[PDB]
Amino acid sequence: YNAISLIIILPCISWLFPLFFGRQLGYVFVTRMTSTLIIITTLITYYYFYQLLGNNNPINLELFNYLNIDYLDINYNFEIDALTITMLLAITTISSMVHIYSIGYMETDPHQVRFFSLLSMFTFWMIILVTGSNYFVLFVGWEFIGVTSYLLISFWVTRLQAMKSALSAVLMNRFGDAFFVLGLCVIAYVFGTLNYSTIFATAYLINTDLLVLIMLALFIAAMAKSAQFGLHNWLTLAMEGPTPVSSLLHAATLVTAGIYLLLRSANILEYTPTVLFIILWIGALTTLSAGLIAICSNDLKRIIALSTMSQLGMMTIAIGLSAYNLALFHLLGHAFFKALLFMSAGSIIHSILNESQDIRTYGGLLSYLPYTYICITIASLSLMAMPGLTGYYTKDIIIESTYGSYSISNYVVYWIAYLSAVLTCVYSMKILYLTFYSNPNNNTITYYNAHESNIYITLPMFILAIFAMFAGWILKDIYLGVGTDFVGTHILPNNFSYFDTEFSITQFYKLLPLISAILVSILIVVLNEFFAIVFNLNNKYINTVYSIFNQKLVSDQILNHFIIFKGLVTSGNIAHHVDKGSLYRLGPVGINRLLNKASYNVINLSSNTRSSLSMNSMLILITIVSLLLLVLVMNVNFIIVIPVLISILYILFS
Amino acid sequence: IRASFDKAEEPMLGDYPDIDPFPAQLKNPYKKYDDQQDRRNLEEPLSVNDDLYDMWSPDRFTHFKNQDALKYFIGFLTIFFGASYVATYFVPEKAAIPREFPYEGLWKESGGTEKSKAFFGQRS
Amino acid sequence: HQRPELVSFDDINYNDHKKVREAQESYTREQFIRLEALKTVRKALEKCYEESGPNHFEDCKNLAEQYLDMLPTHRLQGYLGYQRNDPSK
Amino acid sequence: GRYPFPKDVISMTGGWWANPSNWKLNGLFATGIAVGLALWVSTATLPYTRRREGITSESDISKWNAAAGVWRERHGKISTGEA
Amino acid sequence: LRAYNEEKELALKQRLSQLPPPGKAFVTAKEAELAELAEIAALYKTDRVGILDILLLGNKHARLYRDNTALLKDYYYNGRRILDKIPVKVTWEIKREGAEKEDWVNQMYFLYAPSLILLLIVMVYKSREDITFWAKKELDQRVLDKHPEINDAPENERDALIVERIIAGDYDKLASLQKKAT
Amino acid sequence: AHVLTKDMIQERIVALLESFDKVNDAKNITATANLTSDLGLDSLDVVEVVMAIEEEFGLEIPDHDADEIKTVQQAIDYVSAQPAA
Amino acid sequence: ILLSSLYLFNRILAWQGNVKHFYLFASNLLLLFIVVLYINFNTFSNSFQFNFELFNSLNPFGLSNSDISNGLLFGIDGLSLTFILLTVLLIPLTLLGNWYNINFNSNLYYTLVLAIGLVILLNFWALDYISFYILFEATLPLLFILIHIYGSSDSERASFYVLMFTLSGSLFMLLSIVVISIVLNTTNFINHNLFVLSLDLQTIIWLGLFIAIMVKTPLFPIHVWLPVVHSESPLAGSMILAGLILKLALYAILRLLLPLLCEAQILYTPMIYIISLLTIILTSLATLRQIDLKVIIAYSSISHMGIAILGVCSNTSLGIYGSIVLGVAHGFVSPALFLIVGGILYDRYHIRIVNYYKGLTTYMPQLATYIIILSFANIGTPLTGNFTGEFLSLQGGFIRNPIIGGISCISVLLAAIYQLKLTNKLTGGISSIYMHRTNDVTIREKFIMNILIISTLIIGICPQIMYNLLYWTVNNYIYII
Ligand SMILES: CCCCCCCCCCCCCCCCCC(=O)OC[C@H](COP(=O)(O)OCCN)OC(=O)CCCCCCCCCCCCCCCCC
Ligand SMILES: CCCCCCCCCCCC(=O)OC[C@H](COP(=O)(O)OCC[N+](C)(C)C)OC(=O)CCCCCCCCCCC
Repeated sequence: YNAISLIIILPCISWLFPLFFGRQLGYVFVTRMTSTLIIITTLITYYYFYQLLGNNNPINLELFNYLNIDYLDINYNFEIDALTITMLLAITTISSMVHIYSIGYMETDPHQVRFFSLLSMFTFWMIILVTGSNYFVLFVGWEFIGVTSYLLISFWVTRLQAMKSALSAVLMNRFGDAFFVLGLCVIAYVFGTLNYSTIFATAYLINTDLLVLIMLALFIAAMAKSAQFGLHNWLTLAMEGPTPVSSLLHAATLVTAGIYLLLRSANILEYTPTVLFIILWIGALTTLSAGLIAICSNDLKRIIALSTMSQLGMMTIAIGLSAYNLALFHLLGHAFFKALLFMSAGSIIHSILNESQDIRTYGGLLSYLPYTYICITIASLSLMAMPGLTGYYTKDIIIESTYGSYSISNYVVYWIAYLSAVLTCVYSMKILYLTFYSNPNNNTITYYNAHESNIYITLPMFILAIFAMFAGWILKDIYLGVGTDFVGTHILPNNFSYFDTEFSITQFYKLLPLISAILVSILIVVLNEFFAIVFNLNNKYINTVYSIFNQKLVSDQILNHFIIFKGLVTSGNIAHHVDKGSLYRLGPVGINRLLNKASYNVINLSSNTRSSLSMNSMLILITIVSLLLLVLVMNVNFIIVIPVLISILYILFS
Repeated sequence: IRASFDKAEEPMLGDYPDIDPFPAQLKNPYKKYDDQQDRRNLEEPLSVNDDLYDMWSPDRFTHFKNQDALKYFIGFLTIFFGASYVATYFVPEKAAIPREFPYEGLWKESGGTEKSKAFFGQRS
Repeated sequence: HQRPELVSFDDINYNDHKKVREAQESYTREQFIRLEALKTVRKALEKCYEESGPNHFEDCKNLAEQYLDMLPTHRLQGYLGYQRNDPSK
Repeated sequence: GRYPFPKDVISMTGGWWANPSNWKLNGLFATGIAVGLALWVSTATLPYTRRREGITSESDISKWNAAAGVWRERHGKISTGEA
Repeated sequence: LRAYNEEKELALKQRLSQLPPPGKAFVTAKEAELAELAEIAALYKTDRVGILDILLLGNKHARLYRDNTALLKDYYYNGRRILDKIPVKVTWEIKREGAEKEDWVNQMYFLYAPSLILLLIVMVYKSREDITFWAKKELDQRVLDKHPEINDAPENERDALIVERIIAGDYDKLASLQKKAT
Repeated sequence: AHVLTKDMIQERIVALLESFDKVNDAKNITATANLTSDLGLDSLDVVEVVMAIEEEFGLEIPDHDADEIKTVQQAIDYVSAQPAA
Repeated sequence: ILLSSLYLFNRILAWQGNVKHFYLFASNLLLLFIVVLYINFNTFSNSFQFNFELFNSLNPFGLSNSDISNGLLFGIDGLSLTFILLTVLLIPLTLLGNWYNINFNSNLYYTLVLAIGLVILLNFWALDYISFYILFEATLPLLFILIHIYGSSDSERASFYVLMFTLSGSLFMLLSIVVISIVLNTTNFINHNLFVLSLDLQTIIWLGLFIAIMVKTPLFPIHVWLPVVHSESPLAGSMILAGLILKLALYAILRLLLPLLCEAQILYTPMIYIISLLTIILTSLATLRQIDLKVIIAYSSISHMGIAILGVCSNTSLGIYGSIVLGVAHGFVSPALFLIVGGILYDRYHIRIVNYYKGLTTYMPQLATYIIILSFANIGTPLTGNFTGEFLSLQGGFIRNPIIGGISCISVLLAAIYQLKLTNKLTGGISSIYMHRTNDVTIREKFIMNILIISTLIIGICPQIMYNLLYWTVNNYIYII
């Protein structure tokens, strides 16, 4: 019994055994088998976490050599430490729940063996991603979760839009991976190694320009992974895949890898205060844009995905404050209630005969689906950081850190973050009302047939509801404790400010996000139930700004017309005008034309003549005389004869 | 015919049909086609740049013109960043001093050396 | 375990190919020994860091500095530079 | 619900609603192989497992740092920022 | 192995002669003619000669057997391709499950594939004599030859002491070889 | 799951038309009744009715096929022709 | 033996009438023989080992035991053994990939294919400039005949391209080799790093060698022959041309150029980096607008060759190791992709236009899985040898010039784009209306694809397994004072 070996090897079996034996086993056995393996992995992980809190002495597993070329020695090394165990808690819990949920949610689907193998594949490669002890193992996991995301978003292969969504995701994350490879090259050159131990051993002595180069490349990679406002577009397109896929990808593992890559690099990031600044302001932009788009969206999964985008921006702000523990705790807490939101949305969608995702097409369902209502309600109130709930202990303290941060200018971030927070309430209430309170908007047969889902759906929602009520309170001391030493990241003492953000905070700032949340939630509900005109006006200008927000701050158009379409036009220019234009001209086509004219001219040098004797005799006379005169010229000056020879060649061949 | 890059190819055809191109995505999807997914009928002529107008080409957005969308996107970024920068000026001052540390800022604990205490060393 | 005799480019006549081959192999093998020394220093540094934690900055300063010093000079460099150039002139 | 599908199309994943009639026996084989593989892996990788801290003694760490200082004094090596 | 028979062959030719060309020999899709097609095509997989006769005999017999085998192969494969039935069992049975070996399998599975496995094994064990291991051992031996007293130390102390000596001192010989650089 | 039958479609359409206030009479609504003629529905009113039908059976009628349905039987056969409704 | 084996060949031909079983057997024996040679190859020595001389004046038809060397020299070191192993792994697969689709005049076809393989294998044994050049050119007429007689509709233009472009570059290489011959009166590779020509003459000789390299690799801007030749070639031609023949140029850089013209190479490296960056970027972008499957696959090879060039000219051990590993991995994966597009799809449908193909996953799930695997291998997914080669090549390139290698890191994205754009359309969507359902991949096609995938996976998981043949090589050619 070795916990680390089992934690790695069991999801590998749950991945590969369906691909080897699916035709022989069938989806009944495959679903039950993969779910059981993931459950056992999750249990082993929880036990390891318990012991580690007992005794923070991480296990390492050191295996065969990958490369041992000149000074670069890379090994398949894995370790489970505090950071990794927090990641693994999220990954394994959400993965086991999603596996159980999919038995019910996908019961009708013909292709369940492939689907469950792919969910297990994603779990295995994400575990590899977080457990590796050097940047190479991290990159192996990084690229394989991208491959798995491509296979999942395009799971419904016959659907054109799904294939294009998958292509979007895989290509934007390959852009990130290009900058990742750049960073790895810089790291290997500067440090002679990719191991965490050596890089964190010597990073404080390193030249700062080099550290900025490395961290900038790594941050562009994480930006694409965690859908910051540069490279977000694929995140909402990923809602083409089945809902359990969205639950796994947007809560626990995929979009968190970027955050992890910044958390694992915090020791380097302490010495790069410029990129921390860029990280901070990128996150503020991301959270604002996500909230604004969410307020004007009508697709349930799209609103939940944009909420994920806002939360990732919030974690990125935390990173930029060097409150890495804060970002880590918010990652772990956000995973649970985000997974619950997505699973509850899946229930709502399956409760409609049409299976519509338009929030404008539901409207009275509180009476019909009380349990899905209560689950989605708990998740929303966790997101809104309502008192005594898991989201409170993460979101609120991250918001307050910005005010408590030593950097003066960071005060602006406070207000940005606060606006995002209230903006969050606005969309949560909007989906809460429009789904459960409003007045029925679907036709009468849907309400007759509207029922709750099976146990396979319901039980995971119950488990994650308990998590989203209790985990934050039971874990607040591990991650946000006055001197907790569990996550051992070396924060520069000048930077550390978690005490200042608690003692220096006033009542106005410590209380204003909470009161604003409560008041805005009530406000939104009452204005919807009593003054629908204020929301449903018809102003031309307001409809315009709403249209801006509804089409993702036209970003997706901007990308598709000015980069991608322009790039395809430029590729056409290169392929037709250069490759099949100029390059064939200085090639087969031009040479063929040239030789045709030249050969024609030389053979027709004596074309129209009738008497071969007379013409050939004239040629010998002309040759003799011309050679004499040419040589006379050469005796004079050889340079003067070069143009004459050029002209003679021109006469003969052209 | 319509776009600059389709026009630029006009000298490059001799005896190929000069087709006016239309993005397949914008063809109405309730008509019937031999290939419903691609919205194409058999023997239908292709534009020379057909690969940029078929269903697998990048999606086209109709609600705004591309130029106006560029205006809105730049404007959103401009107003957000300018507002944040300006707000940086009208900022309150903090009330507590940044904290300090024994041993001249623990310059020894963060590596550091007698001869090099400015590089490594806290606020003391 | 083999220990071939070391041969220098500066002593030999470039027309005995056996001596030239031995000099090339000697140069390459010495570079690989240097790489081994660098790897030893780096492994000691990793051990020191993992057992020191927050006070690695103090307890591993010598190892960190020495690893960073030997990194540029203890890599493979080939023999062609030295065989085709005579440093004296 | 369901629909017809071509029966000749053989996929390693089983194709459409693959639910073989003898699936319980095949599942017993598959679980046996899974248990064997997991236990072999867990046992074989045991010698390559170790804890992170308290594996080298303070004697080794201190003397290695001392030797590196010796090396840096033989060469002329000032410290970072030491100028 | 010797298996030829000229007596059989010169009659097999005429038994072929009655049949239509293998291109048109099944384009009806009576069953008696199809049954003879089944038998005569089944002759293709009944191997008719071994090595002792290809090596020893002459080219007239060879040319005739070659021709016969050409038409047999045409009949067998055309019946198999149109009817979907194997020409064994002897009237055109459907039993396609198994008993179908292609003419490349033996070579690729018993010569090529074992050769590739042997190459992988050889590479694995050749990688043990890699320069990195030699130079590890050589550094250790140089240290042990310069400071033999760490031999007297017990086993578990020994490796730490070699590491200490390596760290402190520059045991390479690169600069020694660079004589003319003073 | 849920499956509709020709008579269920007919009963839903008949109740739908019975609910409409612009109609001449409720008792006169037949399966082969003409909305334009028998029920005396205006040009725009039959449009409102087609829109009601699509809002009821959850489908999307194109312009060309909407204007083609003139009788109730035509509506029923159209709604039974569509798999997802 | 030779007399007896010729009798064996003659009798087999008399009785069977098809030579292909004998050729498959001979090539499998050749692979086994090379493995036996590897068993007896000493790795703790940077000297050529299995040496022999042909056409010496004392023994024109035998092996030379003379004190004067005036014949053609042959022998191997670790570098050449690597490529020889790749060659003998590939040859039987190129025979087996055309087992059923060649029907008229098949004996000549298989003879041409096997001859081309044997010529390349001998080319890797050559130990002097003239023997190398002879085996370098001898493939051109065989390829001309093979493409002209057994190629697709446009195969006449293709045969003429494959002859004329390669002759064009080779003649400038011939100028360089003649200059070396008359200036040094020696031509062999054993001691040619002992001759130091004046920097000016070095600079001149380099140009001829590099023009030949530019056409054979190929590099921008003289690459445009390769898509045509690959597209119109029969399958064995494409497999040999992409898996083996292009690797001869990388081998030529290591064997013919770097040891002799070291200083000139230092001087010329920035120009090489310009050319390679142009190759990578421009050919990757030009691939996006191609409509022929085989053309797209062919264009992919050029960009990967650019990355390999950047590695091999980086003056670092990591870069040279990455270039060699990339060459080997490309030799595994590119023939597999050519097998898919010009062997499996083309033999079922006899067409290569991308518009006709869509949604193959429905009737051919196995082929779709192969396509997905080979695509992600081709764009350098880790645990594949392609990733190791590209990553090490980019490391070396970045060290050699940080700006140029840093920009070169965009190839990850660009390759992902063109490849995944093709595979997305090939596998997804509804089955195409233009084609009828055919058989899924056969046992023979799966066997070939499985061999290639296992090879690339084995060197992707543990690239170190090549080091025992190459650790001298990664130091033999760098020029550092
Ligand atoms: C038309 C194109 C231009 C043609 C110009 C070149 C024509 C060459 C004709 C091919 C003949 C070369 C291959 C046979 C020569 C090798 C014979 C031999 O015995 O090698 C000698 C070498 C050392 O042997 P030895 O010193 O006697 O000691 C033995 C101790 N037991 O023993 C060894 O170390 C073994 C060496 C193995 C070499 C591998 C050769 C692989 C290819 C063999 C056949 C290639 C046929 C190519 C046909 C197309 C034409 C190129
Ligand atoms: C499949 C999911 C993972 C399963 C892992 C289970 C491990 C159980 C035993 C591990 C022992 C071990 O790996 O040892 C590796 C041994 C010797 O290595 P070492 O130096 O003595 O010790 C290693 C640990 N160190 C260094 C920290 C002390 O060399 C090898 O064998 C490598 C042979 C390569 C064969 C070619 C690759 C074939 C790839 C096939 C892809 C299908």
